[PDB]
Amino acid sequence: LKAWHLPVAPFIKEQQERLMITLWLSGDDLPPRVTLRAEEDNEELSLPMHRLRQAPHPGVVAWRGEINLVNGQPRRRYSFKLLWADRQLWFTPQEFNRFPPARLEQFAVDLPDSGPQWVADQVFYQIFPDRFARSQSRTYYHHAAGHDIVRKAWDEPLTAEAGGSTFYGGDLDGISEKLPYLKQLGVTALYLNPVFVAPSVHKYDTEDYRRVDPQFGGDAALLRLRHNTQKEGMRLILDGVFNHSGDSHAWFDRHQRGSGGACHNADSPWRDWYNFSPEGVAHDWLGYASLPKLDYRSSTLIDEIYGGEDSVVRHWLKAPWSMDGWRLDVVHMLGEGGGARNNLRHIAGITQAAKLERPDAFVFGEHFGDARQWLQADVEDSAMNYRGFTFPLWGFLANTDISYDPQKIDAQTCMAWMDNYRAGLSHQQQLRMFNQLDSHNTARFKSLLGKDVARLPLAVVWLFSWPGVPCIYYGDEVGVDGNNDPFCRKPFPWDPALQDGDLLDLYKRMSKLRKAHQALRYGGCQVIYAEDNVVVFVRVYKQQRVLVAINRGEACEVVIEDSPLLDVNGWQLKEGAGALHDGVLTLPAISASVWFSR
Amino acid sequence: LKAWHLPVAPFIKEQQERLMITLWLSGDDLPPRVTLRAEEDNEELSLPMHRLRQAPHPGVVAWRGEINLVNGQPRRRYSFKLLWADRQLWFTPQEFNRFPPARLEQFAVDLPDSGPQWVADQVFYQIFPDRFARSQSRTYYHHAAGHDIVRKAWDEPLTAEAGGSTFYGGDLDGISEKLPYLKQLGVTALYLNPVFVAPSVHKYDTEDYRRVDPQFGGDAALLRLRHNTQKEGMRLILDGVFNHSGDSHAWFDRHQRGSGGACHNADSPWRDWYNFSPEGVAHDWLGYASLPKLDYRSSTLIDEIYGGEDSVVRHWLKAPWSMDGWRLDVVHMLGEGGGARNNLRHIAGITQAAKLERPDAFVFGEHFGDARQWLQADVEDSAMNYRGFTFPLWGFLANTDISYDPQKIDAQTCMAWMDNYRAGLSHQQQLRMFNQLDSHNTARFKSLLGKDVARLPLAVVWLFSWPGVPCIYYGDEVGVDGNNDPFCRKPFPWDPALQDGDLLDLYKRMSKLRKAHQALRYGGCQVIYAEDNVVVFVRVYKQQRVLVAINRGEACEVVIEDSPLLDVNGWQLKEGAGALHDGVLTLPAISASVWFSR
Ligand SMILES: C[C@H]1O[C@H](O[C@H]2[C@H](O)[C@@H](O)[C@@H](O[C@@H]3[C@H](O)[C@@H](O)[C@H](O)O[C@@H]3CO)O[C@@H]2CO)[C@H](O)[C@@H](O)[C@H]1N[C@H]1C=C(CO)[C@@H](O)[C@H](O)[C@H]1O
Ligand SMILES: C[C@H]1O[C@H](O[C@H]2[C@H](O)[C@@H](O)[C@@H](O[C@@H]3[C@H](O)[C@@H](O)[C@H](O)O[C@@H]3CO)O[C@@H]2CO)[C@H](O)[C@@H](O)[C@H]1N[C@H]1C=C(CO)[C@@H](O)[C@H](O)[C@H]1O
Repeated sequence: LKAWHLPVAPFIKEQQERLMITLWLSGDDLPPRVTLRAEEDNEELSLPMHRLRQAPHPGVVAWRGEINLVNGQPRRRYSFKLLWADRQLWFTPQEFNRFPPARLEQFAVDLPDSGPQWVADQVFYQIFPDRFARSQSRTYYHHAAGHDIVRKAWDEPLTAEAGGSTFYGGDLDGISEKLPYLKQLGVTALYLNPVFVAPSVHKYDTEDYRRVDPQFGGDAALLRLRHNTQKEGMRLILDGVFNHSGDSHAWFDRHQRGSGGACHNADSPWRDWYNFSPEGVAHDWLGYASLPKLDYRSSTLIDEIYGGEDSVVRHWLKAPWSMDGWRLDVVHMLGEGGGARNNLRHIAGITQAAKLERPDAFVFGEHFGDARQWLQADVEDSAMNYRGFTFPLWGFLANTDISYDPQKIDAQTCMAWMDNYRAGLSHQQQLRMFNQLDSHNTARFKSLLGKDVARLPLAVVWLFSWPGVPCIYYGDEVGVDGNNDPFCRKPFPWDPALQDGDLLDLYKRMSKLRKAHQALRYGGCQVIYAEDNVVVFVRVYKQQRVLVAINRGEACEVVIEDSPLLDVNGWQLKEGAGALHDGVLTLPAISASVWFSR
Repeated sequence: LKAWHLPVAPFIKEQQERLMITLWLSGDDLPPRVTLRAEEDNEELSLPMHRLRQAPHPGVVAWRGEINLVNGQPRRRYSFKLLWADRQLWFTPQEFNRFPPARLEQFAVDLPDSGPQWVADQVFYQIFPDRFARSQSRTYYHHAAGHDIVRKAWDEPLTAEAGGSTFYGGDLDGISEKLPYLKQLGVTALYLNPVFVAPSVHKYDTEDYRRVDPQFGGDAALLRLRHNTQKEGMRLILDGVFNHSGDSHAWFDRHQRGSGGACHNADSPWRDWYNFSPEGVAHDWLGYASLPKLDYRSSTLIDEIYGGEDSVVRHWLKAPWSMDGWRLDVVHMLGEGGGARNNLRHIAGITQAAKLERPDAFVFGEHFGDARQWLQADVEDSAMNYRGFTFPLWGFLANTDISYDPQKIDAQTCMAWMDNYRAGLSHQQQLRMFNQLDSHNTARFKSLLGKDVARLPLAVVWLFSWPGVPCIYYGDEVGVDGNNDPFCRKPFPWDPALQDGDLLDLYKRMSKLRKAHQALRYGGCQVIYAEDNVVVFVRVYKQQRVLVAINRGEACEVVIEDSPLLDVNGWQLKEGAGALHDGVLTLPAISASVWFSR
């Protein structure tokens, strides 16, 4: 028995406050009844389906049912219950199920969708500002480090020494001046690491949430960037560091720059914004003395960060700043009493305050772990998709993982992993998952591949074609490598002699295909083949199809069975050297290929 | 490769604010390292494990690690990461995993446990008061029904006519007078259907939340029951109906008994406690005109139901009532604006208010569906376990399901279903899941079995030995049958000529074994065999073991491989006619057996 359904047209259609749902079946012993099992205000309903008279494709039977949109919550969850006289079988995002699927692992469509619809149209670029570009027209003591900061010329090797204290002097005007490069790359949106006043180079040790650090050009340079990006039709996301402050923040003031710091004054207005021993000594947070954790048990703190009208979260989302969203640093540990108590409520409060100021604000969190409980409760829009995208590819392609432990997973396991994760997410959620290969917090993926660096182009193609929004970590596109923090923060090589121009061109081309084809931005996704070295999946949107074939190993041929999803007029190869003929994929060694239908 | 771990002693031990975690492995190609992957304030940690010098059982290698209890949230989640030079493998509640388990499907132990610890020690009994017992010393118009209520003598057949309007006259003093019967049955706790003033016989159409209905004996009879149960060491749970009110409630007052009813007065104090059209006509709730839904958007309603000190939820939990908890009717749909919007927050508010009045209050909800999102967010203590217990047995034993659709599932599928569901729950949560075979809302299980009614004793034994608290639906124990509502609410047969005394005796014996053996109340649970007709599982607690074998089909023999969990001095058969000798289970047809170790 075979079945097909994706939570997108041609399988679903909205008409006059009804959501029409279509299922495809094929086989010799087809069920004489099918029930659409759909939820309405968390109650399970058994909606009848009826057999369509016309076969949508050869050998396929279509069943159709209807979800009433006038009642119920925006997220429409459903699965299919196949019924014979003596038995039943469920059809789900994870193929067939003999017992009922988890309620939170059904197909799901958000209708009406109140999420940030612009995200699916973006190509993001992540910039660590000190290391990207110095503007054309262009030392103090770091108390938490115990020594003055260090200045380095752009071509000086990056070392393990003075990791959080070494500045190459990149700034926000440098970004503005490189907008033509980024535009040519096909970037439409920027995610910046922290820019607010802070003593370190990474600035996760925030000293002032209301002022841009002068080292990066201060307030005027961020305003210029907001103007220049808007002018070029680009989105701009700031790093929101609300789990903790820096220990030079005036609220805390460990090195006693002034008065009323919480660290040394029991009567400080911010004393209950932090955690102290019974004797009144400030607790460190996880060995990090420089990053004291904020205590969201305090109502006055909640008001400062997100609760009030001029809270921090809302401040940078209104004029004159008008930023497009927040990436939430340490989204999973923020909470009360020194740990994650009530974490979900505080993340939801942040997101709600952001959307109050700016309805289409994009709020997404740094989740190295499993983000599904956060996303299934709608406390944020999206997550940095380490568990659903990054680590599956680190395993399948680079034989390693979050802990840099060895991994040996084949194609079957990789795609079971990736499909299981997104089964927990609505289609609209899947399309805005923040996908990337590495970050300021990981070793460079090019490094992790080691002897198999020839696989790097496969990951780039995958980055732009899996459901979700792709994010390029600055320098990835010209071949920058290096180990984990501090060595993943190399200065960008603007000398073309030091750039991998062939890799740059592949990024450019992939962004071109994504902008050109609706299925790469809105489409459903069906894995058609996954065995050993080869993954084949199709993106599906209305009548259009995008086929992707990835082969991590030696040259091979793969027979692709007849699928009603592949029943098109014909295929046009757009990228890669693969070839498709009469159901046979001829795949060169270490290759990825992309076809468009018709 | 083989592995063993249960989230209970002998596998875990608390010592000086550390939780020691032990894993058992066996095989020819054992991993040279194992990492305890444990979460602390939602951050994933890689805690090293070390090989113990002594083999706990023959051919078994033990690895040990430590979770620090001084930091982190009460729920301690963990899994095991087996490591070879080139590869890894995860060990989870659902056996081995090739890619990381879901964060919410790991092993989990609540330490410190602030849940209701008395629940695991209980045997519950559910009473529908009109139909249980009439007290020794012993008609109006039902507006929502359109006709006067009906009186029936105890021996008159139950019919489909006047379903919610027919009274056999059972009352709360009748319950008091049958406490000796219930005590002999081994009942320690009562769950009552609604008792507050209401026109119908089931009383889910609440008219006054502050008064016991006089038909059941009014306030004085409930007080006598609270006294008599307390005297006999029994717990008492009331039905909390907070999703909706009755349409004769004074807040709503459809039939205009007085003034200021919301239904007909736009200026009523309760107008925004319900949903009206733009023209001011009261919306029905799901076809039910008699059950208008409460709008928790209203702050004044929140205060009435749970927010204030003398809210309804807290009112019956303090003196003089001092009830032990609430069963929450329609827990999944309660919310704002006419649907389930913000359902999770309002259920959490109810539970919090209950525990504020009474720290060990037990609050659990009626979940016909998948309750895991509710339980994984701790918004209630437990759920009526239809998805994790009831419907798996309806499938495996009675070939049917929630929708009375045909089911054909074998033992493998049944136990995959039951084990997958509880993998989402901590051990402490698993032990208080509210397990039963049928209710006032389902057909009687004895009926559902049809031609296979000889399987009924298997379900009873299972009811008392699966993790969770068992609940007997009144009359189940003497063989009462019948179809779904109204026919599942038969008057209890106190004539012994009409009772199945052999079935009654089995219930009595099973409650005796549960009270006698710690593993049936606190123990972990490991499925040892599940194939076709036969399920074999072991409850495990410290050095004690309870083995259970269930055979739904013909007589057979099953070979039970050597397990370090079964390595005991010997086994004593306590119930059933099964026999265990040199690893061979001889199982009679349609049988369940229970052994105690040593
Ligand atoms: C002192 C450090 O501050 C920064 O790191 C913070 C920051 O809030 C965030 O990057 C956080 O990162 C991750 C996740 O929260 C975790 O889920 C995941 O398991 O681990 C990630 C990285 O740990 O980590 C810090 C808060 O926990 C800054 O980015 C760092 O560079 C740190 N600065 C120092 C630190 C060292 C040695 O620890 C130096 O080598 C480094 O070069 C400096 O920049
Ligand atoms: C009018 C009815 O009131 C009661 O039923 C309510 C009640 O709040 C609760 O029992 C609820 O039950 C279940 C769950 O909430 C659902 O998750 C699940 O899918 O379905 C369950 C049962 O529907 O159902 C009602 C609120 O939805 C009372 O128990 C019932 O007996 C009803 N009273 C009438 C109804 C009919 C025909 O509908 C008569 O045959 C019956 O004998 C009467 O008592």
